[PDB]
Amino acid sequence: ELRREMEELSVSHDGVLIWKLSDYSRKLQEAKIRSNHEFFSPPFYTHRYGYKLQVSAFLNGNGSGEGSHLSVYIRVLPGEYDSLLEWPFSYKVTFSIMDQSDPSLSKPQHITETFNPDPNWKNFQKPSTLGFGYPKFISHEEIKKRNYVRDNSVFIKASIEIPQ
Amino acid sequence: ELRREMEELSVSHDGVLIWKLSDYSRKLQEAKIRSNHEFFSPPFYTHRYGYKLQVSAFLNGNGSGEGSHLSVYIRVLPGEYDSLLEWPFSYKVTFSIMDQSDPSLSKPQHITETFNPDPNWKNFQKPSTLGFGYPKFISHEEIKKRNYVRDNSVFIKASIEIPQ
Amino acid sequence: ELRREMEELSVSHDGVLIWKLSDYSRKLQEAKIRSNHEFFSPPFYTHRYGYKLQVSAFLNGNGSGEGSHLSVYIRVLPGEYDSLLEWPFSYKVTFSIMDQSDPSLSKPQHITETFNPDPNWKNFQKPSTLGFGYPKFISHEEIKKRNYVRDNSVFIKASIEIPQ
Repeated sequence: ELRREMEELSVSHDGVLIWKLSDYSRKLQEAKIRSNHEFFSPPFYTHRYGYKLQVSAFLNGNGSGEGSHLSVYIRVLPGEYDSLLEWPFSYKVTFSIMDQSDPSLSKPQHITETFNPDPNWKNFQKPSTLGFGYPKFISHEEIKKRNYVRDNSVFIKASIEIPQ
Repeated sequence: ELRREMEELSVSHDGVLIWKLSDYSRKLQEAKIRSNHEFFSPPFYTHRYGYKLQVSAFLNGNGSGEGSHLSVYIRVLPGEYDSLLEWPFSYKVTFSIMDQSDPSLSKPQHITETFNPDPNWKNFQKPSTLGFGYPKFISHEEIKKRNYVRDNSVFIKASIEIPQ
Repeated sequence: ELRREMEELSVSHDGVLIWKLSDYSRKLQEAKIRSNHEFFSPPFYTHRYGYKLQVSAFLNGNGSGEGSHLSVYIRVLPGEYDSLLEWPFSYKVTFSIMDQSDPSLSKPQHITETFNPDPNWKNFQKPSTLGFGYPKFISHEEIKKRNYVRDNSVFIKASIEIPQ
């Protein structure tokens, strides 16, 4: 299956995944209709034979962010190499929404959060489903400022700290 | 035909290929019927524009391992960049069958062999195929111990030492 | 689109792209009929979420190389991450045509040029399309010497200097 081996060559470079959401305005409008409308990133591996992770977003917010914020979560997926890895998952995760301006002409102001995975979080235990994240990661009023939206797309970056 | 350029994106990370054989028990029973039943790994490159190598296994053994051992071999394949490389192939190769237990929760005991390629080995000369390996790499009695089989799959790792 | 996501997994290793042109003699003969016959490399990214570049060649030459030289150019393509990058593009580019002989049995003599991108070059500005290069990169008389052609193929290498 060429789709299935498509997914196995999805690996983060130095632990970094950048998820591009294009056609933001059309996707936001759909999210504002659907009460729990969640977009999912392509699966990515932390390192080559490591953990399979996936990022998701609620363009019109989840929980306390509903109607006011973009909510961002990450979750562990069942991976082909899980029985070789340490459990529970515990690498520190950092979320960013990118300020899309030229780093030479200004200093971009990315919005960033970082957490250390909770050892009791069910999803961070060895897969055999609720992801961890930020319901109020960035508000609709803030994402309209600077260049968090540009050419009608947004960039979510997830970066995992690998001890190497 | 996207499969062939799927193959050109198969590269080892730092010289390392991990080959997952799933559904071990059904594959073993087929191997116990067919006298020389050989499974082949996906091709992988040593480094980015390097040598194309391939691992193979006889789940019910080859030669002196027939009926008692898993036999593991590696071979050089014709690669798209061969005329740029040094010949014969000579990087040291290390085979492992992985003990699939949690490295924090225990200390996995992987079984490992390593060889230095023989310069007279016909397959290690420049291609336009007998692979080199171990007929008695691990016995049927040993693979049933610890976690060399887990969730009905086994992991063969091939590691190539790149001088860089 | 599996062809479109084929392209997003095309990245240079340490900034390096090697473009193999096989069936050189048939392609050259076509080039000698078509006055401005240009072959294009697969797109490649400088680094993981970096600039999308593309190499091209005129097997029977372009401009002052027409009829006598292989001409080589590079150009910036619209990339999925452009608004995250510095503009104009400015990493130094190095072109090579590889002498395809064994580096242990001989010392290969690759032909090499290198330039620093001109800040006023229209193609090196942020895309919303003329590439920069060498019309007389290597002459038909020189490419017939040593092993610049071997097994009826040639290797063009482009290497980008990434500051990291």
